[PDB]
Amino acid sequence: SNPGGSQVDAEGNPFWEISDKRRVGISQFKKMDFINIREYYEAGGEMKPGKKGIGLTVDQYTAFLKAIPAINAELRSRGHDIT
Amino acid sequence: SNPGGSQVDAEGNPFWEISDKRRVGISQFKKMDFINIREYYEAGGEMKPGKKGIGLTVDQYTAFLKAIPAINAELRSRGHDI
Amino acid sequence: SNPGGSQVDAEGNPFWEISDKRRVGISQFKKMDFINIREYYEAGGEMKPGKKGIGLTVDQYTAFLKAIPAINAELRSRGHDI
Amino acid sequence: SNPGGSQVDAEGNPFWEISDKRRVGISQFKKMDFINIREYYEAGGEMKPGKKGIGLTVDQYTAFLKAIPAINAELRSRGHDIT
DNA sequence: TTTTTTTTTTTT
DNA sequence: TTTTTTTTTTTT
Repeated sequence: SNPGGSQVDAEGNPFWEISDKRRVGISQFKKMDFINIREYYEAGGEMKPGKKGIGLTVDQYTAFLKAIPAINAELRSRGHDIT
Repeated sequence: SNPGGSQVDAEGNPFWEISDKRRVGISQFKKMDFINIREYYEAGGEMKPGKKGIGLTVDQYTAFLKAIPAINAELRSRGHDI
Repeated sequence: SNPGGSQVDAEGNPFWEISDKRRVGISQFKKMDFINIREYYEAGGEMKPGKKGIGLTVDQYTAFLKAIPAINAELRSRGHDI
Repeated sequence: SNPGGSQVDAEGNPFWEISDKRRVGISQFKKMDFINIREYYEAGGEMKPGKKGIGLTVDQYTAFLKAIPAINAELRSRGHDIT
């Protein structure tokens, strides 16, 4: 357990796992923050970012948050349990 | 404005804009639902799904849902307003 | 008979029957051509692609072409007429 | 080199490679011969047949041979060099 | 739970 | 070369 904190990748950046091979993480690049949702692969004893994924600006991410309730309603309509 | 609503493409699939050319959409492939967050591009007067993006299974989407408070908290720590 | 010809499905894609419910077809996916050798099944009065089968890239198909004489020779050795 | 012969899998059956992970091979099962075109995977120091693939009867295979000239013409029409 | 590969591999 | 996963994994 580790309440409050998180995992950190080899670049020093926090990430949360969404599958065994997929991460959401926050990275700073050219002085802006990006919310990266990406596939990772293992090579040379290290986990590296793969080419399948996307990096959202904070505004893009904020717009994504705004859509979540509607997205959830659609998924439930299709028979999934979203809470 | 259209709060709580959505858009639908010609394929009948729902989507929500998160930027000028980026969408998060839901569609069915191999009888599974996928939540795609993806860049779109123009071609022949049509917007088409591009190479940059990712398609989440429902389980992966819900895992992402669980991480949101911690993501939000980190962003606020880096000085953004969520 | 239709020697040298083919069939076409509603999608506009060519195919050749190799049994009552098996086909080898050609179609485009991700802007590549695939040669699928695959079992088909009925649904709503339509024949649909099933789970059993395989889709070869063109390179894989040509590799298979190269193996044919050796495959044929083995089958003849097992008593079949090719 | 090995002119005349072939590779043989752990079950004693001849096979020819069509990609790094895909084989065509001939197997006898319930006293009939099958031409198997299949994905293989590595597990426990052995290559095993995967679930993506298909096993043709000799008649099915023979019917496939009959289609080859037309298949080739179609591929060339789509810009590929088949010889 | 009935189609479609391999190689390479972040960030508006 | 502009969408869609993971787990398990032969043979009419």
